[PDB]
Order: sequence, then structure tokens, then C-alpha cells
Amino acid sequence: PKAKTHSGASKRFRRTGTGKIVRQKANRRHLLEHKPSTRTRRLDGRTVVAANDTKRVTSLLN
Amino acid sequence: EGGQMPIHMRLPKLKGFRNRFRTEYEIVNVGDINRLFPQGGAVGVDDLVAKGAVRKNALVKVLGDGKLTAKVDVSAHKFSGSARAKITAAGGSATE
Amino acid sequence: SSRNGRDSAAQRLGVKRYGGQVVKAGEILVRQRGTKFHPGVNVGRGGDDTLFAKTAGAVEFGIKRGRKTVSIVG
Amino acid sequence: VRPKITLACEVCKHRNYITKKNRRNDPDRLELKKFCPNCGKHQAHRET
RNA sequence: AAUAUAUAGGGUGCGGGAGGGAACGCGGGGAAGUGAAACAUCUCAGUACCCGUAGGAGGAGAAAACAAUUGUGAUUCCGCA
RNA sequence: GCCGCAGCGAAAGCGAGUCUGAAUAGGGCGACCCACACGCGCAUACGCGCGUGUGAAUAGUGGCGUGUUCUGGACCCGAA
RNA sequence: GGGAUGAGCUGUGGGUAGGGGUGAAAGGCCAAUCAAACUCCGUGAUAGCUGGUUCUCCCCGAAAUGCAUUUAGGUGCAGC
RNA sequence: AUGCCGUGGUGUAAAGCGUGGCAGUGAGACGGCGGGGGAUAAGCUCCGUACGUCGAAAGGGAAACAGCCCAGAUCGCCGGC
RNA sequence: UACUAAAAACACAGGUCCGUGCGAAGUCGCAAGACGAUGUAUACGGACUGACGCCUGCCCGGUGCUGGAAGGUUAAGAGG
RNA sequence: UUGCACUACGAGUAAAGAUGCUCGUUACGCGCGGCAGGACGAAAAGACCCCGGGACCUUCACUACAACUUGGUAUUGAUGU
RNA sequence: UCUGAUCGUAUUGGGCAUCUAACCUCGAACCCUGAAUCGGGUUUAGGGACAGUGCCUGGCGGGUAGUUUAACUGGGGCGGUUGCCUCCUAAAAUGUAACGGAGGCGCCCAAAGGUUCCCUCAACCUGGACGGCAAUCAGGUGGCGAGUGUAAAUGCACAAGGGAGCUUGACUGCGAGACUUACAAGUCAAGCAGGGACGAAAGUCGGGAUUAGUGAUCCGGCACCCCCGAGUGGAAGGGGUG
Ligand SMILES: *C(=O)[C@H](CCSC)NC=O
Ligand SMILES: [Mg+2]
Ligand SMILES: [Mg+2]
Ligand SMILES: [Mg+2]
Ligand SMILES: [Mg+2]
Ligand SMILES: [Mg+2]
Ligand SMILES: [Mg+2]
Ligand SMILES: [Mg+2]
Ligand SMILES: [Mg+2]
Ligand SMILES: [Mg+2]
Ligand SMILES: [Mg+2]
Ligand SMILES: [Mg+2]
Ligand SMILES: [Mg+2]
Ligand SMILES: [Mg+2]
Ligand SMILES: [Mg+2]
Ligand SMILES: [Mg+2]
Ligand SMILES: [Mg+2]
Ligand SMILES: [Mg+2]
Ligand SMILES: [Mg+2]
Ligand SMILES: [Mg+2]
Ligand SMILES: [Mg+2]
Ligand SMILES: [Mg+2]
Ligand SMILES: [Mg+2]
Ligand SMILES: [Mg+2]
Ligand SMILES: [Mg+2]
Ligand SMILES: [Mg+2]
Ligand SMILES: [Mg+2]
Ligand SMILES: [Mg+2]
Ligand SMILES: [Mg+2]
Ligand SMILES: [Mg+2]
Ligand SMILES: [Mg+2]
Ligand SMILES: [Mg+2]
Ligand SMILES: [Mg+2]
Ligand SMILES: [Mg+2]
Ligand SMILES: [Mg+2]
Ligand SMILES: [Mg+2]
Ligand SMILES: [Mg+2]
Ligand SMILES: [Mg+2]
Ligand SMILES: [Mg+2]
Ligand SMILES: [Mg+2]
Ligand SMILES: [Mg+2]
Ligand SMILES: [Mg+2]
Ligand SMILES: [Mg+2]
Ligand SMILES: [Mg+2]
Ligand SMILES: [Mg+2]
Ligand SMILES: [Mg+2]
Ligand SMILES: [Mg+2]
Ligand SMILES: [Mg+2]
Ligand SMILES: [Mg+2]
Ligand SMILES: [Mg+2]
Ligand SMILES: [Mg+2]
Ligand SMILES: [Mg+2]
Ligand SMILES: [Mg+2]
Ligand SMILES: [Mg+2]
Ligand SMILES: [Mg+2]
Ligand SMILES: [Mg+2]
Ligand SMILES: [Mg+2]
Ligand SMILES: [Mg+2]
Ligand SMILES: [Mg+2]
Ligand SMILES: [Mg+2]
Ligand SMILES: [Mg+2]
Ligand SMILES: [Mg+2]
Ligand SMILES: [Mg+2]
Ligand SMILES: [Mg+2]
Ligand SMILES: [Mg+2]
Ligand SMILES: [Mg+2]
Ligand SMILES: [Mg+2]
Ligand SMILES: [Mg+2]
Ligand SMILES: [Mg+2]
Ligand SMILES: [Mg+2]
Ligand SMILES: [Mg+2]
Ligand SMILES: [Zn+2]
Repeated sequence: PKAKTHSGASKRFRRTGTGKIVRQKANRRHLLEHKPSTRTRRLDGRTVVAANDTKRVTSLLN
Repeated sequence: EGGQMPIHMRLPKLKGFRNRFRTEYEIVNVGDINRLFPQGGAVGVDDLVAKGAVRKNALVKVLGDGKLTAKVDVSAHKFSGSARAKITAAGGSATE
Repeated sequence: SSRNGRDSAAQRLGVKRYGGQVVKAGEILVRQRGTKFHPGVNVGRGGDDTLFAKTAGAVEFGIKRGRKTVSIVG
Repeated sequence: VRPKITLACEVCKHRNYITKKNRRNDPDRLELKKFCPNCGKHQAHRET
């Protein structure tokens, strides 16, 4: 049969134009009063999946 | 991962929705109009398919990366902003 | 039975760049609690007394009236 | 005893900031001059 | 017939049904082991099994259909999407 | 029909750019050969931008082998 | 050794069926098997557990540590 | 004292680092040295050690004797140290 | 307790309590139907005690079971 | 039942209880009849303990269903007050 | 014809009582029936819009069914413990185990924050109405033995300790470069622009001397921005940013 992909990893990861894999950062959905703006700006945006998780994340997206 | 909450449940979901009604545009640069059509002429949506620069049965869109020195008369959907500037500088026109 | 057994994490304090070592601008030099070292030329303190670098150069240590200091020779 | 109050503006009523006060030392609503990004300048802020 | 109109019932005469068959079809009832590193939602699966009923095939089939300002024009089936 | 051919953005959309933002500020992601004389407002010298090339090095996709992997009993044997 | 005219023993024929029967009650008995029979089917049930896995040679060659874990004889990632 | 971090020399093939394919291991053992728990008991237990050997290392020595001492087996020889 | 336990264990005649007014209560069945019983509270089903003799004290707060409905709380339907 | 076989004993040693290793000491080769100290004798992939799985049993563990039970509406109507 | 009262008619509900015709009867008789303690039909004697049953709905429910019931542990159970912060063990970088040794935390502060200026403490000694070892005063001596909202360590007298003035930076948009790190996270940050506070200026300010005072994802809630809007215009829903 045909290879299914993981519905959780497709909603948490995506690919850029050169094949990098990006994600969003945690600790930002709630409990935001005591977190200063130096912390919510560090946790804002996207970063690249680290080089030690890039093999399991690639074989969940595909 | 052995019992801890995995990498596909620790991280938050990517934000947003997907537009169900999104209209895509296949893409030709204006520097490929120069190389494929070095003498210019009528450049339609059908002549860009056969010369191998855009796909079949899709809405086209002419963008503006390159150097256009040919005098072309290009007909396509949804021209760009820097593309109309380079086509009319070479004496051409750009209709929808 | 015992009432002991809990400790905290290790905070990895100490001198992170030694003397003569060429640093970049912004590098954390001496992470610590309190002012065990004091900031000198081209070294700013930091919130938890972290003693970073303000300009690229070489770290050198010295004494400035009893308080031992970290400086950067540009 | 220290709830989380939120500070609404006095011109646009946007809820720009969130912080904590003591309910029994400060029974009334706090008033601070804080920067409002909609107005682009420092306005007044009561609580809600 | 009881009982009156009559019916239930009984007499007689011609047709028909019944049960079997390896698979396939349609309609109805419907598991658990299992997977979820436990488990109940969920999965396994409308699977296994059972019930009714066929035919040489069966079911569906002639728009109270899609589509999106143009249009396609009964159903089934195979390939994509 | 699929993969390649342009990316960025939650999206509208814009497009060698784009998102954020008050910003011709900074970042994110993406694009971009100066090994090359020459010509240019270059010059104590390397460069800057653009031509001319000396004609620089990209590239994918389909098949068939192999190593792992996915769904199936999935290396084989065994419960209560 | 106990009962031996009794709540006796016995023959022939019959009835009760599997979360059910029957039991002067022992979880006893239901075809030498019973804290839920037997046979076929789901079915090649599953097992973080034990056992096994077959011809040759040449080069290099570990680990038994860290962190997380309904985790501690298992596993993910790093270390080698 | 050592150890550690940077730097300038000199030496050294099979060192290092970045990125891909396939792993195994995650029960360790005794001995030297520094310690905790134990009675400064254990072939006990739990840590440190660019420390060693076994694990996965045959040979010579310690009578025998995984872990101590010497030394790391490509093959052949009725040579030598 | 067939096949390591025959007993002080079960049964028992007698006792008390509770249920049952009659296609009864109870049980077997989705139901029809059946047993109870071709019986009718001196009868039938359940629970505990266990011949006989003398006796069987105090406690209704807790948890049941039976009766009650003044008050509070409380579903679908109606209202909209 | 069975890896072998021209299968001694002592003091040692070793995975800490040796026919099989060290150093000794003892013993001609093969049968037959007896005794049961050893071969950690045979028989049963320990019933105890522990770790993982199962079954069945209990309740004021959780979540469900049958049985019993309450109300509305349908079957279901008429007239007084 | 508004507020309140009372009377009457009509149309609708809820009580109670009566009726019979639905429905009910294992009360009785008769026929099908030759043989019938079955069944059905006719008639009669009763019950009666109740009961029973369908659908919806609360209750009750070990009668029955599926399951769960953690780990570390000098065997297991019993007792204790599990995350965070500081010290010692820890062998003069960093890190390091044990059911090894001691202690803290699940907050507090609208000033105990920001800034500008000013001051030096504790203890001891001498004199003084109530007044004592010790309240407030005065003078000598005193370089840190006091103090730090809160445990410990490292800091702090240049003060980060004490006091006063004005205040909200307990900011919005960012961030070159680092620490730590399996990963998830954690932590520090020069400097640039906006609009501000204090200061004559220089400058300092993205809470508190520093390190504890906390909880990933999912699913939701609210405020605002007006991005998508299942033919179209809206809306429902979804999306972003706090
Ligand atoms: C315990 O010793 C006992 C005997 C086991 S046989 C060594 N357990 C159960 O009977
Ligand atoms: Mg949110
Ligand atoms: Mg915030
Ligand atoms: Mg405590
Ligand atoms: Mg510490
Ligand atoms: Mg106050
Ligand atoms: Mg037939
Ligand atoms: Mg199941
Ligand atoms: Mg499972
Ligand atoms: Mg499993
Ligand atoms: Mg036929
Ligand atoms: Mg047909
Ligand atoms: Mg995209
Ligand atoms: Mg840019
Ligand atoms: Mg006899
Ligand atoms: Mg006798
Ligand atoms: Mg006798
Ligand atoms: Mg029989
Ligand atoms: Mg038997
Ligand atoms: Mg069973
Ligand atoms: Mg199956
Ligand atoms: Mg198997
Ligand atoms: Mg080698
Ligand atoms: Mg867990
Ligand atoms: Mg691994
Ligand atoms: Mg590699
Ligand atoms: Mg392990
Ligand atoms: Mg281990
Ligand atoms: Mg070890
Ligand atoms: Mg030692
Ligand atoms: Mg040991
Ligand atoms: Mg091994
Ligand atoms: Mg050796
Ligand atoms: Mg070696
Ligand atoms: Mg040797
Ligand atoms: Mg030897
Ligand atoms: Mg017996
Ligand atoms: Mg009954
Ligand atoms: Mg009675
Ligand atoms: Mg009783
Ligand atoms: Mg008794
Ligand atoms: Mg009795
Ligand atoms: Mg009472
Ligand atoms: Mg002999
Ligand atoms: Mg011996
Ligand atoms: Mg010997
Ligand atoms: Mg020998
Ligand atoms: Mg003999
Ligand atoms: Mg024996
Ligand atoms: Mg034996
Ligand atoms: Mg065993
Ligand atoms: Mg109960
Ligand atoms: Mg149960
Ligand atoms: Mg199950
Ligand atoms: Mg345990
Ligand atoms: Mg113990
Ligand atoms: Mg240290
Ligand atoms: Mg050390
Ligand atoms: Mg102040
Ligand atoms: Mg102060
Ligand atoms: Mg705050
Ligand atoms: Mg940054
Ligand atoms: Mg400014
Ligand atoms: Mg001013
Ligand atoms: Mg600043
Ligand atoms: Mg802070
Ligand atoms: Mg503090
Ligand atoms: Mg979840
Ligand atoms: Mg619409
Ligand atoms: Mg909306
Ligand atoms: Mg933002
Ligand atoms: Zn405002």
C-alpha cells in the first residue's frame, strides 16, 4: 500500500525553500504575566529543528 | 521516545489556517522571455507552454528577474510591478 | 528513615574566558553570584552579575583598590 | 490575595498590560501612566 | 357455526412452495483477541460469524444531480486527484 | 497525472523578494560565480556597479541493483 | 472397619448445558481435564520474556556512562 | 603539586571537526590511588581518576589460579637476544 | 472434597424474623407460557439459629429496611 | 536415562562444595552378588519469593447495561363541578 | 383607558367526581368441536381512559460486564521519598552517586520598583527627671563583628545598608554576540528607533544585591486587529496579536 504520514508532525513542522525544517517554540500559550518581554521575544517566531532530532522528524513528515 | 512526551506533542502547532480558495500562479521570469524569445513577438500563454517555461492549463504570472532587451508583446494573467517596467522599457506592451 | 536527600541543579558558574584569550563583543566572561569579580574597562555587569564583554579584544585581570577586576584591551 | 489585574487604557480602552497588586493593601483600582501602542504615546491606565 | 345480514370454518377441483450447491451479490443483526507500551472514547471492523433472499451475474440507473456565473447532462466500473 | 521549474506570509496578497514593524531600523526565511583581462564617475592597491566573454559550474527525472524503513503473520518457534 | 427396613441400595427409560446446570455446600461435579467443559473458527491471538537463526575470508572495532521515562532486565536522543 | 582554559614554537601518517548511510551498547568485574554509607567489617556498597587489565587478549611468570607482574599472536623455521 | 482432608464441617427436627390476598411473593424466559400448586396465611418463598433444659441484658447515633410529606434541592415536557 | 570415557583418594585451587586443574599419595586386567556416601543422582522450563501477563473473587475504586421505578406524550374518549 | 377590585361570556390548561365506547379480565356460558383445562369468535358479568406497551426523561442499580490499582527500595511488603532553590560530601576549572550530612520554596512589596542627591552601623565606655542591663539625649571610642522582606552561599562600608524629593522603564518595536545544553527548555546581553521618568548635565532605567516563589502540548475562554467567509452580499465558524 501507500505510505501514510503522521498527522501530528505535519501540523508542527514544515519545510523552507532549501530543505530546512522549522517549528515553533514552547512556553508561550498561557501563564504570561510573570514572563518578561525578554522571554516572550526569545520564544517568538520560528527556529530550525536541531541536528539531533532531524532524522526522526524527517521520517515523520515523509 | 520511551515514555516522555514526544517531539510531535511537546511543540505547539504551526499557526494559522489554509485558504481553501487560494488561487495559485505558475511563474515565468522576464529574463526567461529574453532567452527563449530573442527576437520578441507575440508571447501568449500557449507559446510559453510549448517552449518549456510554464505548465499546462494553469494561470500564468510574469515576474521580473533578469534583463529584457528583446521587444516582446506579452499576454498573460496578472503581471507584476517590476515586470511591467522592464517590458515597456524595451518598447513592448503587457495586456491581461 | 531520613529527612535529607534533596539538592538543586548545578548552575555552571565560573570563569568562562581566561586571561589573554581573545573574545568577541558580547561574550560572557565570568558567570557568578554577586561580585566576586568586578567589571572594568569595556566590561559591563549584567543582571545576575554575569560580566559580559562590550568590545572585542583580549581579557586581562588585575587589581583596582582591593576589588579584583576584569578588563578588555581593545 | 495577589490577583492578576489588567490595565485598560483611558482613551482607546485597549488592554495593554497585565500585572499583580495586593487586594488588601490596595483596595482601589491602580492608576499608572503607561505607553499605549495604539495611541503611540503615554496615556493613563486604570484597571478593569 | 354461535346468529339474524354474514364471517370464522369445512367440502371439492386446478396450479405453486419445501431441500441441496465451492465462490461471487444484495438487505438485516454483529464480536473479541489486537493496536493504543496500561485503558473505557477510538482502533481491530462493519472484519469473523450468523439471519433472510436471489441471479447467471447482482446492485445502481433516466436528476427534487453537480457546478459557480461560463458550463456538464442516467448508472456502474478502472486510473488519477 | 506526478516530480522539477521561485520564494515569502496565518492569510489577503506581494513576488528576487517577502514577513514583522511607525521605520530607506534590525532581524527571520529566500535569492545572488567578480578563478577572469577589459570598458565605468573606480584607483596609493585590492574593489563598486554593468557590459564584453577568457565561454566559468549548477540539474533534475525515469528504470534496474543494494542498505535501512512503512503497512501486512513480516526472521522462526512458545503461553496462561 | 461403617451402614445394612431406610433421608436405603439398584436396573431400565427420561429431564436440566457453559457465566449455564446441579449441589445434605467440598469451589464439589458436569465423559481419566473444571476459580467457568470440550471441539471448530477469529488465528500464523499477543508476549518489554526465555529459546533458536545454517558457507568462507580480508580491513577497522565498541559499550555496560550521561539525560528523560507508568521508567529501573525496556526504550528515545547524546556519548563511544 | 597536579589538573584545566588560551596562545607562540617544535615534534607526530592512519589525530580532530562538519554533514549523510548502517549500528551495537545503556546488568559491568577486580586491582592502584582519593572519598562517602558500614563497626574507618566484607570477594560488601556508592561516586572520582587522558589510571590499568579482563570484558573482547592468546603467550611467559605467580604450584593450580578471568581482573596481579611481563608482553599485545599475519604465516613458516630442529637459528639468535 | 470420584483420585492425599469424613471432621468439631453441611444437613437435621425444633426456633424466631421478614416477604406473600392469589394466573400470590419468588424463580426460569425478550414474550407467550411454566413451576410455585391442581396449594390459599395452621399455606408458600427467603434469612439466620440448630434436639432438649434454664435463659436470651443495654444501644436506633452510623448503615440498611419500613412508614411519612411541612420545607429545601431536583429531569424531560409545557412556556418563549 | 544418555556431551564424552582405559570415570581413584587426600590437601589445595576455581563461579567460593572437583573423577577431569596443581602438588602428592594409592591402585594387576575382567566379571558376579550385595550396601546406598557422591556423581550438586533421575523425575516435573520451582508450587515458595520476586518481576511481567492472565483468570476468577470483593466493595461506600471507576465507567457502563439488564431488572425494578418516576414523570410527560402517543394509544385516549364524553359530561358535570 | 392607566392602577386596583369584582361580575359575566367565550376559548383554553391543571384538580376532583361520574359515565362507557377504546382498552383490560386465567370471571361465566355457547360455537368452531367429531375427540380439546389450548387458541379463536359471539354473548354476558365486571374493571376503565386507569393499567399495560412504544418514544423521551430523572432515579436506583457488584444483579452483571469491561478495566485500573505508579516507581525508587542493599529481596518484596511496612515506613519514607519524587519538582525547584543554597551549602558540604565533590579529590583548589566545570560536572559527579547513595534510603549520605544540614536547611529553604509553591511567596511578598504600588514601594521594599525607577532616578537624583545626602548619611554611616553594631557593640562597649562616661554624664542625664521618671528610666531599670537595654526606650529618647549629649560626648568619646569603633573599618565592619550591624544590616539585607524571606534558607544558605557568594557579595555589599565606593555601599547593594539608613533617610528624603519627584515619579511608573514592574515600557512598545527589536537584538550583534554568548553561556548552558541529548532534545524540550533555561539564562545573559552591548547597541538602534519610538514615546517617557529623574538629572544642570554626564547619564541611568525592559522590576527587586544575585540565584527559588513554578507546569509542556491539547482543548477552551475573553479583549482587540478586520486576514478567510463552501454560488453572491452578509453571517455562523475559523485565523492572528495580547
Ligand atoms: C517455604 O519454605 C515453603 C516450602 C517451599 S519448599 C522450599 N513454601 C510453601 O509451602
Ligand atoms: Mg493564544
Ligand atoms: Mg507580556
Ligand atoms: Mg522539606
Ligand atoms: Mg549546588
Ligand atoms: Mg500603600
Ligand atoms: Mg431455496
Ligand atoms: Mg476491545
Ligand atoms: Mg493495548
Ligand atoms: Mg504490549
Ligand atoms: Mg437461474
Ligand atoms: Mg438488476
Ligand atoms: Mg508556503
Ligand atoms: Mg532582508
Ligand atoms: Mg463389615
Ligand atoms: Mg460397631
Ligand atoms: Mg450392622
Ligand atoms: Mg439420557
Ligand atoms: Mg472429570
Ligand atoms: Mg472466563
Ligand atoms: Mg484478526
Ligand atoms: Mg509469536
Ligand atoms: Mg586492530
Ligand atoms: Mg509518565
Ligand atoms: Mg542509540
Ligand atoms: Mg557517522
Ligand atoms: Mg536502563
Ligand atoms: Mg546502569
Ligand atoms: Mg560503576
Ligand atoms: Mg579505596
Ligand atoms: Mg563488588
Ligand atoms: Mg557481554
Ligand atoms: Mg592472559
Ligand atoms: Mg585493550
Ligand atoms: Mg596467564
Ligand atoms: Mg602454567
Ligand atoms: Mg479425597
Ligand atoms: Mg410474578
Ligand atoms: Mg408472617
Ligand atoms: Mg434476619
Ligand atoms: Mg451454626
Ligand atoms: Mg429450619
Ligand atoms: Mg432514626
Ligand atoms: Mg579402579
Ligand atoms: Mg577434593
Ligand atoms: Mg585431583
Ligand atoms: Mg586430563
Ligand atoms: Mg556390581
Ligand atoms: Mg541425593
Ligand atoms: Mg536433581
Ligand atoms: Mg522458571
Ligand atoms: Mg449499595
Ligand atoms: Mg467485577
Ligand atoms: Mg481488552
Ligand atoms: Mg517495585
Ligand atoms: Mg527493603
Ligand atoms: Mg568543583
Ligand atoms: Mg577536581
Ligand atoms: Mg525610592
Ligand atoms: Mg538604598
Ligand atoms: Mg510584570
Ligand atoms: Mg537574537
Ligand atoms: Mg530615547
Ligand atoms: Mg527636564
Ligand atoms: Mg538598557
Ligand atoms: Mg530579575
Ligand atoms: Mg530575593
Ligand atoms: Mg492529549
Ligand atoms: Mg457565502
Ligand atoms: Mg467572528
Ligand atoms: Mg509581535
Ligand atoms: Zn490608548
